[PDB]
Amino acid sequence: DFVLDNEGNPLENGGTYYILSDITAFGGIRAAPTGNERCPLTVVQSRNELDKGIGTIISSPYRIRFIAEGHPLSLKFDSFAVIMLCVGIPTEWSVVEDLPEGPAVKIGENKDAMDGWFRLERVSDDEFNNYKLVFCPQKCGDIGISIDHDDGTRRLVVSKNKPLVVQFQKLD
Amino acid sequence: IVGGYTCAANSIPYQVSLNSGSHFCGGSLINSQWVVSAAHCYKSRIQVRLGEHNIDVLEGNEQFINAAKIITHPNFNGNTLDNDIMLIKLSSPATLNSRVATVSLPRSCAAAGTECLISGWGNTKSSGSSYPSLLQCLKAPVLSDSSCKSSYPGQITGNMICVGFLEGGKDSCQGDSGGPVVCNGQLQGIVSWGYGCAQKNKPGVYTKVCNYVNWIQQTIAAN
Ligand SMILES: [Ca+2]
Repeated sequence: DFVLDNEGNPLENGGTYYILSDITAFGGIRAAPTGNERCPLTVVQSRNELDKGIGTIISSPYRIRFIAEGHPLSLKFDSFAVIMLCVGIPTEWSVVEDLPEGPAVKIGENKDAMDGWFRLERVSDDEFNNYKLVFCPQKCGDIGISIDHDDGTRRLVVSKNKPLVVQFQKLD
Repeated sequence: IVGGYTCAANSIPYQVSLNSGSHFCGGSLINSQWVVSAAHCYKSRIQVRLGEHNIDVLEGNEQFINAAKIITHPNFNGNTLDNDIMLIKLSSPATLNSRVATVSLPRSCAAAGTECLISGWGNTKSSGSSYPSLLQCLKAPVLSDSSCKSSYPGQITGNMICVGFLEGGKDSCQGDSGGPVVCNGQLQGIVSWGYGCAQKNKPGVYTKVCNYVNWIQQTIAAN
């Protein structure tokens, strides 16, 4: 079936949605600098119950009009303000294979860019429109959270142990 | 469709619309009761609208009919996108007339450079999204395999053709899948995929119907 935004409406293939989390404790997805990066290159998760993070432009090579779960997806942050040292960095979500905390989700140009597609999958015990992203390199692996130890940042990563239940909200 | 132009009224009579809450794909009527389209458009409940021009207004020439059978090709691969083709059986044969005709199945495969007509109510903007009321038309030639493969290395199967411009500008998009690519009064392609739309060095990838005449013709005869 088609993936529903929080307003029970399906996600438009190529639209822009906020990727909120189920637990109100945290917030939305956004790029932030981490470890040794002068540019905000780590797709992170806010901890503020009020920051809806950055807008993502979900999309599939498949020309259908809405996003159906099980279809290959390509996630991309909408243009967001950065420093002069970063204006021009690519915005597409990627997965750099082999990093301490496991395959991390990073934006910008990254050498060890693993080939594959994202895919959404419903989880919710038939209540809200709760989904989870998975990565299937070209079987699949969920996308959970690996807390930055020496910092605290909720870095996005593929973790079997735990996935990341998220819910979208149209931008406009 | 992006870069095309608004089709005239009932210019393409055989074109349909897969509706399930709202337009999400298209198709093409081949005989009074069946509808061929992209297999990735499969959905449990489908309403095949016909005789449509402006899909937002009831012009009183359309026929809304539910699908009864929706058979996706046996060897269709959701992963590799190969064999993106399905047949939909109208639960009541349409009334073939002026505003509702049927496109002919291909007698042979389309040669490179053969010009074609693509239509759909899919997105009109390269960046952003503008969904039309009226059906859109596009004139694009069927690119050579030697060329197609180059643009999508490792992804082109024996069943996919490329049709468009390596220069960008005119292409199909979200909301056109399942639709026709009609060449010389013969159905020679079904919208299936691409990377973005009208992007440079990325033409659209279309299912090669000509590799399905025997399947189609058997399935309909069998069901
Ligand atoms: Ca109409």
